[PDB]
Amino acid sequence: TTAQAMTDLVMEKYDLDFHASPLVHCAFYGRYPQTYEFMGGNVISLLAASCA
Amino acid sequence: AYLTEKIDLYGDNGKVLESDIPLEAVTPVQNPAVRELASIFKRSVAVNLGGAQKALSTGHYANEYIHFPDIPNKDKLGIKSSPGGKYPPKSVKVRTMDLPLVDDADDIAARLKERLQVNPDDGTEVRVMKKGNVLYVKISEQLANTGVEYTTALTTTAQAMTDLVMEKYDLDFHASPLVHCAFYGRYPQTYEFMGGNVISLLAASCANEGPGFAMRNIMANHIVAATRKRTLEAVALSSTLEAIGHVEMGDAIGRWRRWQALVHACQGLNANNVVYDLVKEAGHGCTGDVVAATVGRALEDGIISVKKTLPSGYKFYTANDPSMWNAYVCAGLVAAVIVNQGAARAAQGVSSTLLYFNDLIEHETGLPHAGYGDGMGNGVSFSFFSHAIYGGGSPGIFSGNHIVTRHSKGFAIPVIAAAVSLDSGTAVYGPEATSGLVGDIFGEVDLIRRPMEAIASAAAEIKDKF
Amino acid sequence: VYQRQFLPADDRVTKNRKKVVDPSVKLEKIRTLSDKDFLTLIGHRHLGEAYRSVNPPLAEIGEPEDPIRELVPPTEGAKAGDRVCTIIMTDSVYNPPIAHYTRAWMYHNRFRGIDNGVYSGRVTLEMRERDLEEACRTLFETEICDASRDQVRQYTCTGHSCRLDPDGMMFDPIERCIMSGGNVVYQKDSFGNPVDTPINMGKPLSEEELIERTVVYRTDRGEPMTREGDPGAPDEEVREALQWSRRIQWLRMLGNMVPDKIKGM
Amino acid sequence: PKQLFLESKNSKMNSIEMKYGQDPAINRAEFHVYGGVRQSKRKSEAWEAAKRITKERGIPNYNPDLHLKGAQMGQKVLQTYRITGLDREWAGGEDTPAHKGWKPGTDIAGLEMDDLNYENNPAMQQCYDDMRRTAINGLSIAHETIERRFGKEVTPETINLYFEMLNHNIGAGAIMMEHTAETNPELVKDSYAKCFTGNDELADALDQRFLIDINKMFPKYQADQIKAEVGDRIFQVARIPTMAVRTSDGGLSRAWVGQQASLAFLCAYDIPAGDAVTSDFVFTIKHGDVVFMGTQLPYRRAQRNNSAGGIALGYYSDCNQTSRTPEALEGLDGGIDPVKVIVEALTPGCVITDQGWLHNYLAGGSSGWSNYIISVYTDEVLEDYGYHGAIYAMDKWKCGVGEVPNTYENMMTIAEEVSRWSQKNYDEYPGLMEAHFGGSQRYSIQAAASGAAVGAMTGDPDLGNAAWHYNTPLCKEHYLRLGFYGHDLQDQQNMGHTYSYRSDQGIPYELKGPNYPDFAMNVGHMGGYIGIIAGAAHARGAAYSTNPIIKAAFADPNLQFDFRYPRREFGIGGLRQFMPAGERDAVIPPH
Amino acid sequence: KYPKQLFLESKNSKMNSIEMKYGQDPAINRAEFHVYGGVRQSKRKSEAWEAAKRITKERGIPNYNPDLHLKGAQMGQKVLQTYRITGLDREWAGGEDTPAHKGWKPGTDIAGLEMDDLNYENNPAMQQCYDDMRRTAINGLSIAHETIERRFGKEVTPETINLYFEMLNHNIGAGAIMMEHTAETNPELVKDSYAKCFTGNDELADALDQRFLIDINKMFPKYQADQIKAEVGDRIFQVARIPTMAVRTSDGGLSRAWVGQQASLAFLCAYDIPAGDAVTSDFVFTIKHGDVVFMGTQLPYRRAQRNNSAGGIALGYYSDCNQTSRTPEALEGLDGGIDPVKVIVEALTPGCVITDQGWLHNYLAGGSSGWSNYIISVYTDEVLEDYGYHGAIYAMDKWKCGVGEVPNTYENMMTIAEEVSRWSQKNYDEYPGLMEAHFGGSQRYSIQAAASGAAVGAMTGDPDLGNAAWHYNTPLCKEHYLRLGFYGHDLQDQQNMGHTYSYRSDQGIPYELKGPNYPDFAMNVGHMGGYIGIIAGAAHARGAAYSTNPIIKAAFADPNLQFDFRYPRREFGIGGLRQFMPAGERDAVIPPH
Ligand SMILES: C[C@@H](OP(=O)(O)O)[C@H](NC(=O)CCCCCCS)C(=O)O
Ligand SMILES: O=S(=O)(O)CCS
Ligand SMILES: O=S(=O)(O)CCS
Ligand SMILES: [Cl-]
Ligand SMILES: [Cl-]
Ligand SMILES: [Cl-]
Ligand SMILES: [K+]
Ligand SMILES: [K+]
Ligand SMILES: [K+]
Ligand SMILES: [K+]
Ligand SMILES: [K+]
Ligand SMILES: [K+]
Ligand SMILES: [K+]
Ligand SMILES: [K+]
Ligand SMILES: [K+]
Ligand SMILES: [K+]
Ligand SMILES: [Mg+2]
Ligand code: NA
Ligand code: NA
Ligand code: NA
Ligand code: NA
Ligand code: NA
Ligand SMILES: [Xe]
Ligand SMILES: [Xe]
Ligand SMILES: [Xe]
Ligand SMILES: [Xe]
Ligand SMILES: [Xe]
Ligand SMILES: [Xe]
Ligand SMILES: [Xe]
Ligand SMILES: [Xe]
Ligand SMILES: [Xe]
Ligand SMILES: [Xe]
Repeated sequence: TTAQAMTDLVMEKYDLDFHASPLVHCAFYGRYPQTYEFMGGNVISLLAASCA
Repeated sequence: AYLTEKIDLYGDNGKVLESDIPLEAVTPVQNPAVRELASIFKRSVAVNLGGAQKALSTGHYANEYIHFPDIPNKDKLGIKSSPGGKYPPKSVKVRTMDLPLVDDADDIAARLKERLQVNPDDGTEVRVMKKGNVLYVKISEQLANTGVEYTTALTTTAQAMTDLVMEKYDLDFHASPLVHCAFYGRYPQTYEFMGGNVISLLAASCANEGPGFAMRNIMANHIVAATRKRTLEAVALSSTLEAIGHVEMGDAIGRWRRWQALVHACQGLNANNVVYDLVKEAGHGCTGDVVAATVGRALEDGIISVKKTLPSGYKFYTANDPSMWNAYVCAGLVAAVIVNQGAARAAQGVSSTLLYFNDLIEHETGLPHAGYGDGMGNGVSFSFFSHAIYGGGSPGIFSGNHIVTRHSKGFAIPVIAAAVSLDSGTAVYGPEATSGLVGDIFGEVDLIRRPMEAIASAAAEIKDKF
Repeated sequence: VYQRQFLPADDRVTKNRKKVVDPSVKLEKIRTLSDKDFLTLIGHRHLGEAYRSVNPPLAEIGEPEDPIRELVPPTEGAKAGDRVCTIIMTDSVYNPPIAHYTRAWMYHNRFRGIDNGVYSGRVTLEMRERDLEEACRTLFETEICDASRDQVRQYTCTGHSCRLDPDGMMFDPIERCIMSGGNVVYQKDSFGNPVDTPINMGKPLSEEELIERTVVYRTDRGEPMTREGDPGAPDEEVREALQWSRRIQWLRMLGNMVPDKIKGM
Repeated sequence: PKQLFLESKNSKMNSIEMKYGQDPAINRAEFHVYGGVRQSKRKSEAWEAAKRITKERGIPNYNPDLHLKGAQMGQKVLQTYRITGLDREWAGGEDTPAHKGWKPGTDIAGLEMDDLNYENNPAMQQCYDDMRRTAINGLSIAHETIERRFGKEVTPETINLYFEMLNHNIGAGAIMMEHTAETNPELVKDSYAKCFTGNDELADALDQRFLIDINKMFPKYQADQIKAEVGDRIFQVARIPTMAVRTSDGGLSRAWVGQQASLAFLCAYDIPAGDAVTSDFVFTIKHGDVVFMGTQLPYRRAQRNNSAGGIALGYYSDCNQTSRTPEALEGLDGGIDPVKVIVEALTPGCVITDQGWLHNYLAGGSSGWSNYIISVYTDEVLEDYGYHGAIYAMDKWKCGVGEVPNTYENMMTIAEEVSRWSQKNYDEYPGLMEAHFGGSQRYSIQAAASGAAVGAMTGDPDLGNAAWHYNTPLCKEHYLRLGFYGHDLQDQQNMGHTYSYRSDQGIPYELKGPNYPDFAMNVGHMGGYIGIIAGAAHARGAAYSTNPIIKAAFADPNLQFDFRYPRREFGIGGLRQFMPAGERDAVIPPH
Repeated sequence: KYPKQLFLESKNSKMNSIEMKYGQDPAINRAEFHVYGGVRQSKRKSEAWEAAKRITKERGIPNYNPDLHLKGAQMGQKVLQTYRITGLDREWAGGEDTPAHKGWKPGTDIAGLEMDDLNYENNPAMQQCYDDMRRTAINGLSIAHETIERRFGKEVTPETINLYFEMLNHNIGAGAIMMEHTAETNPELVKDSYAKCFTGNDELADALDQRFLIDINKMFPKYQADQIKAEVGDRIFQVARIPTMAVRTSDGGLSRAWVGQQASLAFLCAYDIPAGDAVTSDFVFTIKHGDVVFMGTQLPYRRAQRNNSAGGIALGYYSDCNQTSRTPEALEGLDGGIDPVKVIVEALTPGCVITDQGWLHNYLAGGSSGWSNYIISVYTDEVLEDYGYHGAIYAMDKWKCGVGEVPNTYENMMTIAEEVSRWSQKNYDEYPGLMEAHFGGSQRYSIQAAASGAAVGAMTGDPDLGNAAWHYNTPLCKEHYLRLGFYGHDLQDQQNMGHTYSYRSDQGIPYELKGPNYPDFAMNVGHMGGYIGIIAGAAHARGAAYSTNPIIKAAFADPNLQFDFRYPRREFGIGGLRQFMPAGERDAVIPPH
C-alpha cells in the first residue's frame, strides 16, 4: 500500500504527464514486478520479501 | 475520504437484501463479514485422520505412488537371506503400524483442541466430521495473530497432531519419523506439507506470484465446491477474495480505490441488481443480447451518453462516470458468461465470452472494456491456455494467482466461478475431482458457502458510520 | 431495449461486416446440402446414428437451487447432455465474405451456448453436438460460405495466407476440398477421412461478387484500412474504423493512467 | 528504389522471389507437386539417419510418413531463407573463437528452416550460454578488506598476479593444495576472467591479456560515457565453463566465481587457510557487490539468478554489441544508424527469450517454433518496414534520429504509417503473404517495425514500445485476423498498461522482462521490445540503455559468440560453421 | 575370525589396491617426499600442461599453469595416487552392449585411474547419469484415456496406444505430425530421446508393441516383479526421456513441460482430435500436474529450482533409480543368497557423485576440482567394501541369522556400529599407506560412518536405524583420533544424533523422503550418498523390490538408458577410461573439428 500510495500521490501532486507513470513507479517499486522484491526501490520493510 | 455513494445490495433471487448502503461499507478494509472471511481462511485447516491412518498402516506415505514396503512373507519369495541358506528367512515390520486414529477421533479432537488453545475462552474449535475421518480445526485469533504469518493454523496443527499421537499411543522412537510423515508428508524436504494430512484452503506460503497474492491463489473449483455450485454465491465468494487480494496487493488505494471497490460491489455483490437484471433481460438470448442490455442499462443510469455522431450514423459514447462504466462492463461480463455458458451448461466457452463480450462492447460504444485491455487480454490468454498443448487446463484449475489469469484487476476469476458452477459435468478436472474434501468440509462454513447475505447484513450494521 | 449499432460502417467493407454480425439480418441461403452430406462433412456423427453424451440428461443431474440459473433456458443439446463438439473453418485472406474476428462477433450474436477461438489460420466453434449441427447450417449453406475461400478443416489448416491455386481455390494440405467440373466438392470429410460420395458445394462466387461482399480491407484493390496521407490526418479525414481505433487507444491509455481522466472524453 | 525484400541494397538479391522462382506479386501457385519432405535436404537426410538410428536402438523415431491423413509435410513449398542485411556489413572480419573471420558483405542465403532451429543451431545455444555463464563484480570491497583487515597493499602487480591465478583456476587448476583433482584444459578453454576500469592509468598498468579495453572496444563518445559511470573502480568479468552451465544452470556462475576468485585472493595475497577474511570474498562475489544478467524468478517458474527469464529487457539490449560497430555508427549515410542496432539486438532478443526460454524452458518439443522467429531476421522484410518509418519521419519532421518530439500524437502518426506500409506490402505481394504464412509473424512484424521507427525517431523507449501495442486495432480492423490463439494478451493489455502505475502494471521497459506478468508466456514480442530499447538509447546519443556495466562486460573478443553481429552468427550456425564451447570431445571415444 | 582385507587382496583378481599406489608394503610407516617431479608423475596433468600452452597461444589469455602453485611447491610433492574401481572382479553379469559403450566383459578390473579421470567435470558417465535422471518424465495415462473416452467419445485400445507411442517416439525428439511447414530437430542430436510404458496387466503388456514397453517380467526376478506389478496394478505408466541436449540448454524442469507438449500432440494425432478442441488442455494438465511422478520436487528461493533438479530428489528416489537390486550379483552374490551390501555400495556411488559433485559442487559451489578425491574414496580400492562386509559377517555370526533379521533395537545398532568403527580404525591405524591414501579426515570419518550404517541397514532391514548408526560414529571417531573431517563436516552428524527420532517440525522425516533440501543435509559433502545406499540395502535385506517408489524402480529398468543404472561403479570407471559415449553432443551440426 505504501509503494502504490507514494506512486499515486506523487503523480497527482506534481500533475505529471503519462511518460512519468513507469518512472515514478520505478522510483518507489524498483524492479517490481520483473522481480518479486521491490528490488532497488525506496519502500523498505524490516521483513524480507514473502517469497524468501 | 469515505466512499459515501449509496448502492442497494440485492440477493441472487433479484430481491433487495439491504438498501442505501454506502459503497465504503462493503469494502474489505471496513466490512466485518469480508474481514471474517479472510480470518476463516487463515485460521482453518482440516486433519485427514483416515488418510494418516492408512498411510501408516500400508506404507503409502505422502503422494506420487510412494510406498515404504514391509514384506510379511519373506520365507515364500524363493530367495535365501543367509549364506548358503544356513538360516531360514524371517520377515520384519519396520516402516508401518496400525493406529486406531479414526476410532479415537473424539479423544484425539479433545487433545488437539487443548494443545492449540492459548486461553480457555479463546475461540479455538475442533469438530469431528465424516464419522471421525476428518477434523475441522479453527485456531483462535490469539494464536493466529502471535506473529506475522498466515500459516500458523497449518504448522501448529501438524505438530500438535504428531505430538499427541506419539504420546497417546506411547509409541517407540522408531515411530517419530513415520508419524511426522503421516501428518507433514514430505516436509521439510519439500516446503509444502506435500502428501501430508493437514490441509489449508490457502496455498503454500512460497507460491505467490507477488506480495499480497495469497487470497488470490485459490482455484475456481475450490470456490465452486465450497458454494455447492450456487452461481452468484460462487461469484460473490470469488469476487470478495479477489477484493481482499487487491487490497493486499496495494491496488485499492488513492485514485484507484473507488474503481476497485466498484468492481467488487457491481460484479460480485449484485449492487443495484445489475447482474440479475441483465441476465433476466437477455437470458433467452446470446452474449450479444447481454452487450445490448449492458449498454442500455449504462445509458438508462446516466453512466454513459452519446458523445459524437459520425457521418455514417455511428455514435461514440462518453463515460460520464468512467469507474462506474468499468464496473457496469464487469457486471455485464459475468451476466454474459451466465447467459452463454448457462445456455450450454458447459463451462469451456467462458474464456471466449470473456474475450468477445469485451470486444463487442468496444465495437458497440467506442469506450474501453473492463480493465482497459485486461478483459480482452485474459480472454485471449485464458482461451489459449484452456484449448492448446502449451499449458493451462480446464477452467476450474485457474485462479487469481495463476500466471494465465492473474492480470485482470479482480473481475476475471468470478466469471470462471459462474461458468464452472453452471457446468453439467463436462470436464474431468471438475470440482469433484480437485476439490471434494474442500467442498465437503469448508463448504459447511456458512460464511464461505453463502457470503452474499452475510456481507449485506454486516454492511447494514455499519452503514451509518460513513 | 437499446438498439445495437455493432461497429462503424462508413463503407462497403464495414457495411458487409455489420450485415454478418447483426442477428436481425437474414443470411441468404446459397446452396442446399442433404442431411447425409451435411453430417458427413462435419464428420462427428452420421445420419441416423444416436447422439453420444458426455453427462446424463440435465433433468437427472440434480441441478442445485439457483434462481439465476432459472433465468437461462438450456439449449436442446444441454438438456440432452450431448458431447461438446468442435467445427473449424478457415477464410482466405483473398476477399472472403466473412473473416476470422467477424466469425467470433457473429457467433456471439447469432448462436446460444458457444465456445469459440479466433486464430489467424482458423476459427473454432464448439457447442453441444445437436446445437453445433444447427449452427453449421448457417456456416455451410449461406452467403458467408464461398466454397473456394471459406473451407472446413479440423487440422493441417494452413492455406488462409497461401497463394490461390490455378483454379482460384484456397490451398488444403490434405486436399479435402477440390475443383471438379467447375464445382467445388469435398472429396474427404472435415477430418480428411474418406467419404462414400463427394459433397458438392456448387460454384464459387465470381471475383466481382467476392470484391462486392468481402469484409476485409486490401491495399492491392485500392481499399486499405489506412490510405496514403491518412496517418496523422484529422479524424474527419480518415476511415471511421481508424477514428474508432484511435479513440480506443486514447481511452485505454488515459483511463489506465487515472480512470477519471477519460470522463466526458 | 525497390523494397529491401525484393532487392537487397548491395547484393541485389530478391529474397522473396528466390523462395519460389516466380514473381512474388502473382497470386497463383501449384500445390502437392514437391514430393513432400523430398524437397528438403535436411528432412530427407533426417529420414535416412532415422532409419539407421531405429535399427541401432530398437525403437522407431523420425518418420515423415506418420503425417496426418496421408499428407506428408511439404504439400506447399518448404521455403528457404536469407539472413537480412549481411550484404550491408563491412566490419567484423576478425577470427573468433567459434569460426575463422567472416568476410563482411557476404550473404547467407538458401538456409532451410531446420538450420535456424535452436535445437540444431549451436550459435543460438552458445549465445545463451555466454550470457548465463558470465559473472560480474566490483572488486572494491575485496581490495578494501585485504588492505583494512588483512593489512596488505593492492597494486597493479598484485591485481595482475590475482588475474593470472584466477585464469588458472577458473576452469582447470589448483594453486594452494597438494593432491587436488583438476579439469582437462580442453574442456574449459572458453573459461577465463578479465576486468575493466574507468581509470586509464590503471588500465595501462595491467597485463592487457586480462583487460576489457573500453577505449579500444568503443568509439570515443561512448567510451567517455561508460568510463564516467564506471569511474575509478575495477569491475571483474568472469566466464565460467560453458560445459559447467550445461550440467546445471546460470545460477552456478556467481557461486563458481565465488569459490575461484576467493582462492585467487588467498593465493595472490598469501592469506592463511581458514582466516576469517575469506568469507568476505565469497560474500562479495555472490551478494555484496555483484551484477547478474538475470534476477530470481517466483515458485511457478522457479529459477536462481542468470536464467533467461530473469534477464531484464534492457540487459538483453545492452549485452548486444551492435551499438559499437561501424555499421551502427556511420551506416545511415555517415550518421548513426539506430535501426541497425534495433534489428540486430532483437535477433538474440527474440531467439533467446522465445526459443531459448519460452520453448527450451517453459514448453518444448522438436520444432523450436523456428519459423515464427526466423521471419524477424530474414529476407529484409521487417528491415524494409523499419527503415520506411525512419525515412518517413525524417522527411516529415525534418530532423534526425532521436529528435522527433516524444508526443503521443507523433507516436500514433508514425505507427499508422508503418502499419499501413506493412499491410501494403503483405497485400500487394502474395508470395510474401505466403512466406510469412502465420498471422503472428505478420502482426509482430508490423508492430515491431512501428516501435522501431517510433523508438529510433523519438529516443523514447516506453513511447517506442507503446507504438507496438497501438498496432493491435490497426492490424485487426484491416485483416480481421491477428496471430495465434493467445498472441494479443500483452498487446491488448499494454494498450492500457504502458502508462499505468498500478502495482504490477507500471514499470519502465528497460526493467520489464520475461517475469513481467503480461510477457511471461508468449512468443513474438520481447525481442522486439529489446531492439526498440537499444535503438531508442542509440538514437538519443547514449552508449547503452540500462546498465553501463553490462554493456562493457560484453565488449570482449574472447566471447564464443560474436555479440556485435548476431544475425550473421545465427547464419553461420545455420551453415554448421559455428564451433560452440562445452563439447566433451577430449574425454569421449572417437567419432 | 575375519578374512584377509579386500583392500589388500581383491576377492578374485587378488589385486592389492593399496600397495599398487606406492609399490611398497602399505603397513610400513615410511615414505620419501619431493622426489616425484611434481605434476610430471601425472599423465593427465602433464598432458593438461601441454594442451594449456596451445590454448593460451590460440586465445591470448593464459590458463592452466602448474608453476603457479604456492611458494614454488608444485603439486605432487607426495605420490598423486592412482585408483582401482571396487569389486569389478566380482561381477559376472551385465555384459550387454549399451548405448554408451560396447559390452563390458564382466569381472574385468579398472585399475590405475588417475584422480582427474574420476572428476565429474572430465567424466561424461557421471554427467550422463545425472542427465538421464533429470530428462525423465513419468506419468499415469488413466486420466488422458478417460478424457478421450468420456469427453471426446473415442475408444482406447492396445492398437490406439501403440499408434500413440509410435507418434510420440516420432515427435519427442525429432518430428512434426499435424502441421504443414514445421521445423524439426536433426535425429542425430536426439537419438537418446524416446518414450515407453509399463503396466501390471500382463495381457495388456503382451498386446503392445514390445519396442515401447519396459517389461517388468523380463527386467526383474519373479519375487520383485510380483511386488512391483501388485503396486502398478491394472494401470499404464508412461516413461519418456527428453533429449539430453535439451536439458543441457536449460534444466530438468523442462522434461514435464516438453512431454506435456509432445504427448498432447501424439494424443491429438493418434485420436484425430480437432486443433483447438477444449480436451487438449486436459492432456498437458495431466502430464504437468494431474498424474505425474517427478524425480525431484521444487526447492525454496535461496536455492530456487523447478522440478527435477538433483536437490529435489528424495534419498529414496536416488535409491530406487539404482538398478543393482535386480542384478544377479545382488540376488545370489552372498553364497547363493541376496547381497544387500552389493546394493548399498553401488547405490551410494551415483548417490555420492550426483549429490556431491553433480549438485553441491556443480550447482551450489563449483570450481575446477569437482572435490573428486573426497568422493573417489567411497567406490575405490575396496576400503569401504571391506568395512561394510566386516559388519555383515560380524553380525551374521553374533546373531546367528541372515541379512535383514537382526532385531532392530537401538542396543543392536550401537553394538554393530562400535565394531565397524573399531575395524575401520584398526585398518587406518595399522596401514600407514591406507591412512595416506585416504589422507583427508572426512574420507576416513565418512567411510567408518557409512560402513556402520551399511552393516546396520543390511542386518536389520531398518533404514532409519541404519542411518542412526552413521551419526553414532561421531563420538566413536572423534574420541579415538581427536580429529574428524573438514571444518563443517559434522553439522549433520552432531545434530542427527538427536534429529533421527525427533518429530519436531523440520527435524522429523523418514530417511526415504529426506533429501538435499532437508536443512541438515543442504550444504555438505560425504553424506547423502551413504544414506541413499543404506536405504536401498535395508529394503533389499528385508525382501523388498524397492525402498520408496515402485514407479521409480520400474521407470529406470530400461536398457535404452544412456547410463547403465545396474553397475554404476563400473560405468564411472568406463568414463574414467574415456570409453563412455554420452548423449547430447552436437557433432552433427558443428564443423569437422
Ligand atoms: C502456463 C504455465 O503452465 P501451467 O499452466 O502452470 O502448467 C507456464 N507455462 C507457460 O507459460 C508456457 C509458455 C510457452 C508456451 C506458449 C508459447 S506462446 C509454466 O510453465 O509455469
Ligand atoms: O493454434 S494455437 O493458436 O493455439 C497455437 C499456435 S502454435
Ligand atoms: O578447510 S575447510 O574445512 O574449510 C574446506 C575443506 S575443502
Ligand atoms: Cl521487497
Ligand atoms: Cl502445505
Ligand atoms: Cl503439496
Ligand atoms: K526488507
Ligand atoms: K486404515
Ligand atoms: K515401525
Ligand atoms: K493449551
Ligand atoms: K492448500
Ligand atoms: K473514480
Ligand atoms: K473520413
Ligand atoms: K495422400
Ligand atoms: K585484452
Ligand atoms: K621449491
Ligand atoms: Mg564431437
Ligand atoms: Na444424399
Ligand atoms: Na503528448
Ligand atoms: Na522393449
Ligand atoms: Na526376469
Ligand atoms: Na529398542
Ligand atoms: Xe474456497
Ligand atoms: Xe453500483
Ligand atoms: Xe464448408
Ligand atoms: Xe472500401
Ligand atoms: Xe508457440
Ligand atoms: Xe483495440
Ligand atoms: Xe520482432
Ligand atoms: Xe568441499
Ligand atoms: Xe558426541
Ligand atoms: Xe559414503
